Amino acid sequence: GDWSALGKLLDKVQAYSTAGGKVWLSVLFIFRILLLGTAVESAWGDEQSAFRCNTQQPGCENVCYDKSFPISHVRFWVLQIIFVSVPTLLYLAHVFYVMRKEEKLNKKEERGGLLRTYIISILFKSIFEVAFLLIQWYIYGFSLSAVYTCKRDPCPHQVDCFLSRPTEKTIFIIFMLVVSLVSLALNIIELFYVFFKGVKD
Amino acid sequence: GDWSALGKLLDKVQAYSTAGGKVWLSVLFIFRILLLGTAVESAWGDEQSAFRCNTQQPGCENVCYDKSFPISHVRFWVLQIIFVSVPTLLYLAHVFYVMRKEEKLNKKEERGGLLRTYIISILFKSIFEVAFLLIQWYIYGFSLSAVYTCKRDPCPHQVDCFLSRPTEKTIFIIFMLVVSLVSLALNIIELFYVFFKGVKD
Amino acid sequence: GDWSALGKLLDKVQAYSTAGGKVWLSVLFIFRILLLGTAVESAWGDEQSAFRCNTQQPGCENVCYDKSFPISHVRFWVLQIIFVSVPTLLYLAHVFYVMRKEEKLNKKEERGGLLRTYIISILFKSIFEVAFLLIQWYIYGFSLSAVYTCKRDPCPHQVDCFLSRPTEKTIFIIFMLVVSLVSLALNIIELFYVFFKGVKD
Amino acid sequence: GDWSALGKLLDKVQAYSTAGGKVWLSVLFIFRILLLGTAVESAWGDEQSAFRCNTQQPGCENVCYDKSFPISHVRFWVLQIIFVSVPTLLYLAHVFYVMRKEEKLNKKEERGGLLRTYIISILFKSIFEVAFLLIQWYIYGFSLSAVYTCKRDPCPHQVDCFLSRPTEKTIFIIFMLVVSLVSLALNIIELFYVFFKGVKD
Amino acid sequence: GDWSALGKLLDKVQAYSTAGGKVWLSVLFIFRILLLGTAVESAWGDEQSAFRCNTQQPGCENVCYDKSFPISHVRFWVLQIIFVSVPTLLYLAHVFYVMRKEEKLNKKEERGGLLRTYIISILFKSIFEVAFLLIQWYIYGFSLSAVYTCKRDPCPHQVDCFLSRPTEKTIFIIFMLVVSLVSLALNIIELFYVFFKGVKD
Amino acid sequence: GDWSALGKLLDKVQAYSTAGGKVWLSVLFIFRILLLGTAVESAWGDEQSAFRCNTQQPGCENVCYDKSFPISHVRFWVLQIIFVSVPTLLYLAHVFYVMRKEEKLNKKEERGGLLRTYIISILFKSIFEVAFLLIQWYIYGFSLSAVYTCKRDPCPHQVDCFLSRPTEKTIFIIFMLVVSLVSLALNIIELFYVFFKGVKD
Ligand SMILES: CC(C)CCC[C@@H](C)[C@H]1CC[C@H]2[C@@H]3CC=C4C[C@@H](OC(=O)CCC(=O)O)CC[C@]4(C)[C@H]3CC[C@]12C
Ligand SMILES: CC(C)CCC[C@@H](C)[C@H]1CC[C@H]2[C@@H]3CC=C4C[C@@H](OC(=O)CCC(=O)O)CC[C@]4(C)[C@H]3CC[C@]12C
Ligand SMILES: CC(C)CCC[C@@H](C)[C@H]1CC[C@H]2[C@@H]3CC=C4C[C@@H](OC(=O)CCC(=O)O)CC[C@]4(C)[C@H]3CC[C@]12C
Ligand SMILES: CC(C)CCC[C@@H](C)[C@H]1CC[C@H]2[C@@H]3CC=C4C[C@@H](OC(=O)CCC(=O)O)CC[C@]4(C)[C@H]3CC[C@]12C
Ligand SMILES: CC(C)CCC[C@@H](C)[C@H]1CC[C@H]2[C@@H]3CC=C4C[C@@H](OC(=O)CCC(=O)O)CC[C@]4(C)[C@H]3CC[C@]12C
Ligand SMILES: CCCCCCCCCCCCCC
Ligand SMILES: CCCCCCCCCCCCCC
Ligand SMILES: CCCCCCCCCCCCCC
Ligand SMILES: CCCCCCCCCCCCCC
Ligand SMILES: CCCCCCCCCCCCCC
Ligand SMILES: CCCCCCCCCCCCCC
Repeated sequence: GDWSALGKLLDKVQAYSTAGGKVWLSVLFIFRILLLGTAVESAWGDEQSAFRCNTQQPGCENVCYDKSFPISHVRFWVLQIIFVSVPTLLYLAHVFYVMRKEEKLNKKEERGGLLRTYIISILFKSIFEVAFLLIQWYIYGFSLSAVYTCKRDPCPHQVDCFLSRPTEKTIFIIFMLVVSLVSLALNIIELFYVFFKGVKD
Repeated sequence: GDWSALGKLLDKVQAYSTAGGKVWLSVLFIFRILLLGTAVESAWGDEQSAFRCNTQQPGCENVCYDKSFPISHVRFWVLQIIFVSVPTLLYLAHVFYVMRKEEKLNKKEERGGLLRTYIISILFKSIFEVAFLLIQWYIYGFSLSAVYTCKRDPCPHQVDCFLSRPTEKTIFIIFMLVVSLVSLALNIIELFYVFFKGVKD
Repeated sequence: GDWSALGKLLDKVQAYSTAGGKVWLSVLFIFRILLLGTAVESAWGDEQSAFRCNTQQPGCENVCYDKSFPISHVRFWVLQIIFVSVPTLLYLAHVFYVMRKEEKLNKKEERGGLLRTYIISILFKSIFEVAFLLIQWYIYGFSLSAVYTCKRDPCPHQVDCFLSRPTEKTIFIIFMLVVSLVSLALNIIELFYVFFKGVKD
Repeated sequence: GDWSALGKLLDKVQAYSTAGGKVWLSVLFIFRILLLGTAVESAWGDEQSAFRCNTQQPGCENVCYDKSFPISHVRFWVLQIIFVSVPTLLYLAHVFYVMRKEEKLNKKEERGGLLRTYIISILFKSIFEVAFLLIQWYIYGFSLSAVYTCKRDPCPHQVDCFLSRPTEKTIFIIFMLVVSLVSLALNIIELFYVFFKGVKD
Repeated sequence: GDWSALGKLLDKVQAYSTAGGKVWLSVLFIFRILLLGTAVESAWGDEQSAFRCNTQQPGCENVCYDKSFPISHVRFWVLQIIFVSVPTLLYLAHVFYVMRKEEKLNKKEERGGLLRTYIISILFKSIFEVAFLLIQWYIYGFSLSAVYTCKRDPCPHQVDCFLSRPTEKTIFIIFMLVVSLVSLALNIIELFYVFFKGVKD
Repeated sequence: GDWSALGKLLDKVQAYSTAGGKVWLSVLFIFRILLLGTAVESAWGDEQSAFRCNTQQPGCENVCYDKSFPISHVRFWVLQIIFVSVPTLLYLAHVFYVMRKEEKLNKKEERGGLLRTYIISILFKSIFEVAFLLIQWYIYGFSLSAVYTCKRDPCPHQVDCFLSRPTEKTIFIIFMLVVSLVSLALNIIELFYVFFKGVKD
């Protein structure tokens, strides 16, 4: 039995968090990863192979697909989740090393230090979430249409192209938007709780 | 040997459940996941590649497939199982944190609190199951036909399209319906048992 | 070292079984799963992609393949093995919970109960095996021919279609039949042994 | 530290084996599995997709491929290795249960039994190896030619077909033959050793 | 519980490193591997299958693709990360063996040795990073264009070819460049810290 | 904590090896396996599917590809590494069994034996490496050209065929050659060290 120090680490990491935030946020993270890995990823498999355009011009399909989709939704979401997750990993590593140093100090010699970093990490999580949402809104919006109009060389004049599985992708896009909004709300709630408990001194 | 606290956690989680519900429900969950992962998923692999329509119009197959299948059955079932499973995970996390707090209290100082949450979780499981069943009934029904009639642009007039493996998919749809009904019945039985043991005080 | 309770569980599960049945049945289960997972599954990979028919009618291949194979052999066998395996898992869970309850009783306070369930589980294993064998015999038989005659709309008149790897699939079908028969015989032997030891009182 | 009983089990399993047989046979088994899993399996991937025949007759390629290859070499070898391996697993299970029973006896109450089964297992290993070698020799031989002549309906007269990667497959076939011969020789040596140590009493 | 010597090893490995370098560099390594494995690798899947050229000359596409891409970006990055990682593994092995030898010495008999190797390893990490960046700049630059002009035999005169997913690949190239620059900066900072603490004696 | 006997085994295995050989050779093995598994294997995926020839003769591509590549480079390298690795596994097994026997002897009864086998194993490692290098030099050389000339039936006269990714494969071939040479040099150094320490007695 060697799982005790893990309990101590967990307790020290979540010193300033609310009772409900732990459960809700962790389960949301698990839900996010499972949804992205099982169902979402497979629906984008034939994103380019099933993409078709009405033309005989060689090379037009390539450029029209590139123009329609500068970056895939799934890879964008992977980047988003990695960026939202990195700060917590940094905080965990910092806490681990601090605990080791404190053990050294208090063995050989028989607020603000960690609160500030925690606040910064939460702020950066929220900032990254908002930035990714804004970028997605600017680039794509939150829906996909069946027919796309392409006006890029070497295609002559304008051509019509047809997407793959637009409705299913729209449904999943809405799901991901809802998940992101919930996560942002929870993080904002945590920030307000910490600041409102700090005011009373 | 460090598996004792796991036994305590398991005992405290299942305080209010019946003797048979544990076994039947857990085995049903295992059966559900195995069936979805091994046999069901592979049968839908060529759902769009083997989909064909009788026409020379470019883009008609894409739109007709999109209209026929707004969302795949397998991904719908994955969403259903995740939604049905989340509440139990939330309850487990809550119980774990409560047990840690109680250990702190009863070490340093040498009904209704948890019953309500358990009842709420069971109710939400049943609610999600019923909602998913109703949505599936409204959208698809519980069978698939070999020939589909498509009347969507840019297809001219109406066209005929042909599905892949309709009979096998019908069989698996019936299987999944039966499994869902059994799960709903077991949850309702658990609710009735708890309420009937609460009446006698 | 924390593997003792596992030994106790194993001993209590196999109280009423014969000496040889354990080894033979467990090794048969391992053989079944390995054979199904390694060699059998790969041979059915191109079951529909390599299926061909002599015709120019669009949609005829889809319907003819659907008629020829209402359900794939591999998925049928997966269903069979899952159904044959579930009762033992149920019995194991029941025994585990009973043992925990008995430990509680005999710690705090310092035939027929389990025999009946064991008999029922063995009976249901045999029943499922026989039912699956009968269904397979009725639907397919125990061989596959190279040429198939199709008389389904929209195909005009009758058409000829050609299967993929008929001889190899026939060989594997015979193998699976032999395995199923051996398993059924072993289960029947166990039933006879228990009933013949119960007669002498 | 709970690895002691494993050492006892290993010692009791290999009571009657020679000093060198252990190492050589175990390393040969590891070599066999690695070779089959890493290099051999990938070389047969496009066995049917790259198979081609000179004809316009629909369905001729299917039947000609089926006639040329009643069963794939890789799946045949998988069956061979499973059959050669099962007896040792049976013997291990028997020894495990016997050891548990003996522990019970010698705790509560503070040659020929196992030798015969070991001899039978070794004999069956050798028998299966020889049978598989004979079957392979009768069906295929130990080489593959680039051009195959097909005289099966519905192909008219005779047609020429061309295999994929014949030389590489020939090389691997020779490798597998050598491995099988070495294994058979080692098993025969073990049999002779046991019988020659039994003669002196 | 047998995780203590691992703690000692970790402490002795990071004797001369700064407090922040540990966390930042380790998290950067994890980020690098995750990004390369999840999102980046899949975007290059159809790098050659979707590559197209405007010509009827057989063999022109092969040679034009070979000329355009002497080596794939993903495999280049895999080589880069392996080369950047090997020195730390060498240092860890050296430290492990030195610790074992010191344990022998100090049990049986009841700066510069390791600092130099650490400095050399850090220097080589930075050197490899810079070399790979320079090679990539010389060969490809840091962007990809949609249209490529090919003037290689047997293609007649010059031909136009079209890439797959140029914009997404450009985005990921920029990401990887930023990551490499950050890693180089951190290593240089570590070198300066060690040399500036060595000056004061 | 049960990792002590592993330390003893490691110490006894490396009794006669030099201080640096351990680290360098082990890291080289890890580098070899990682390089072969991650980057090299994927570059040969479309070795036959992207192989093309200028002709209308059916069957010519098959025979020309077979003649050009009697065996794939990746599978050749897998065979090489397995052959180079087997002797060390044999030596480890022998040492393990010898240690068990010595424990028996020295518990119940409260150079040349192993040196010779170690020398033989090292010699065989070097021999296999040299043999594989010579075979590769004789068959292929150490580069690949873009255009191949084929003069095999049923192709008429001579035909031109075009390879896939020749430059990248050439680069990786050079890398593997360098790795093999380094490994051979290290093994020769170990042999010279042991023989030069044996001369002084
Ligand atoms: C082993 C390596 C290569 C990958 C797996 C390690 C990390 C990437 C994992 C381990 C624990 C995970 C965390 C577990 C749960 C949370 C929930 C959530 O964070 C919080 O709940 C913070 C507030 C709180 O916990 O009280 C956001 C994701 C996060 C940080 C996870 C992010 C990813 C983490 C750091
Ligand atoms: C490790 C993480 C990333 C994924 C795996 C963890 C959970 C998703 C698993 C662990 C235990 C599972 C549960 C085990 C068994 C049950 C049976 C069933 O629930 C009940 O039986 C509730 C009533 C009772 O147990 O008495 C419904 C599924 C559920 C909750 C499972 C849902 C999924 C759970 C929570
Ligand atoms: C971890 C979960 C998600 C999947 C793996 C757990 C079960 C599906 C496994 C564990 C042990 C297995 C059993 C091990 C061996 C047997 C042999 C055989 O049953 C018997 O031999 C019963 C009679 C006897 O054992 O004496 C039939 C399969 C069965 C029950 C297996 C069925 C599948 C079981 C229950
Ligand atoms: C099990 C084998 C087959 C593969 C996995 C083992 C190694 C390849 C791993 C184990 C730990 C890893 C290291 C963990 C973290 C670091 C962070 C970073 O190095 C440092 O931070 C050095 C400075 C410091 O740690 O203070 C660069 C990658 C590196 C060395 C990693 C490189 C890859 C390592 C050596
Ligand atoms: C678990 C099984 C199925 C596969 C994995 C086990 C073996 C194939 C591994 C375990 C340790 C490995 C060895 C670890 C390191 C070395 C380095 C190198 O050998 C030496 O360094 C010998 C000289 C020395 O170590 O001092 C060549 C590869 C070799 C023997 C490896 C070959 C493959 C080995 C034997
Ligand atoms: C008993 C719990 C079962 C969990 C099922 C997990 C399925 C595997 C999904 C792996 C891909 C998603 C994570 C990247
Ligand atoms: C001994 C028990 C064997 C269990 C077989 C499991 C097969 C692997 C299936 C993995 C996919 C389904 C879960 C997502
Ligand atoms: C040392 C034993 C090796 C076992 C080989 C297992 C091969 C992996 C097969 C996985 C698929 C079959 C189970 C679903
Ligand atoms: C350190 C040892 C590495 C072992 C490499 C194993 C490669 C994985 C091969 C898995 C397929 C073959 C077994 C079925
Ligand atoms: C709970 C943490 C989940 C981690 C997700 C990892 C996904 C698997 C990615 C594997 C490929 C990248 C490493 C090579
Ligand atoms: C933390 C270390 C990560 C190691 C990455 C390994 C990637 C998986 C590669 C597996 C194929 C190569 C071995 C056969």
